[PDB]
Amino acid sequence: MLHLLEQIRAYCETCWEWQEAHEPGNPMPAPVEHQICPAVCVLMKLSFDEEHRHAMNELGGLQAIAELLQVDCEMYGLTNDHYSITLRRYAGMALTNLTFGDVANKATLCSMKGCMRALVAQLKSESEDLQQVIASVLRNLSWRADVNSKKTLREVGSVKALMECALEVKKESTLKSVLSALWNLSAHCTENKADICAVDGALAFLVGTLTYRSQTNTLAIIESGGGILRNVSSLIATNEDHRQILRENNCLQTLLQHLKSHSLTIVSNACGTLWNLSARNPKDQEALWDMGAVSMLKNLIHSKHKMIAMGSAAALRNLMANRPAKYK
Amino acid sequence: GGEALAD
Repeated sequence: MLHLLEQIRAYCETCWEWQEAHEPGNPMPAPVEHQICPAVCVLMKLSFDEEHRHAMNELGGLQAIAELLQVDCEMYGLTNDHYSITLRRYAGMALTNLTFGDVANKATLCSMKGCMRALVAQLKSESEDLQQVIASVLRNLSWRADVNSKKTLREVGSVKALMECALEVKKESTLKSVLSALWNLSAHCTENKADICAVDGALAFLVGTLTYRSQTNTLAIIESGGGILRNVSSLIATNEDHRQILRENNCLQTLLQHLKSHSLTIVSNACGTLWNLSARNPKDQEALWDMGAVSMLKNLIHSKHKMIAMGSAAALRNLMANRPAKYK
Repeated sequence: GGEALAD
């Protein structure tokens, strides 16, 4: 047992004293001089083992690491410093592991409102490795979040920041984390869904994910990207402007193409998106009639999968209930 | 999206 918590708690005190003296209105503490980055590197690597996590949680090691991340971001901001990014990366990684599978640690971290503002701020960072880790923290916090957690996650503007961040991400590891969090947050409330669509170029990007050539022979990004689209497609149905963006990016053809997929989540997201999209719009209804959607949906009603069986039948319901004039 | 430990 090494109490690097005490070192970090002591380091944060020095930074807080400095912040009190140097308010919004001389020499600043540097974490290289106290060996903070090697100290947090250890605490990051200890958080993988759940026995050490049990020790960390009683002592208050989540707080201390969240205090460190926060104060460093507050002081130095969006820097490209080797030491300052790595410090935050490991801090976030330890926070990813402390938040994992832990109802209490999710609730506390979210209630630490200053740290959450710092977290969201770091998505505009030029380091995509940090973006990936910050997304990973936000992903876990958005997973099975209590009322207060969900409220604060919205409060801080984490959806808009994640979606904006997602548009400029160039790595697939990063984009996987970013979309996972957005998938979670999309299921929280209707205002989150509204915010995802409110961002410019956002819906267009999400149609792109459906036909995304992955490297590394994996489907996770198409699963999560379409999974987001499915959640928000509820509010897309009542909005004509957004439907037009799906039309012009060949969304519906791809959705019907995804019904023939070997992945089971892809097919599920497709059926749920078509469920929402097949209601209330004559032209998209007629479009799907024309594309052979009715014969495609009839295959999938006898599947041993609650949400493929429901999704296909609920969508097929809407199509048959609003049959076009041509088909008579 | 689910959840996970750090990579």
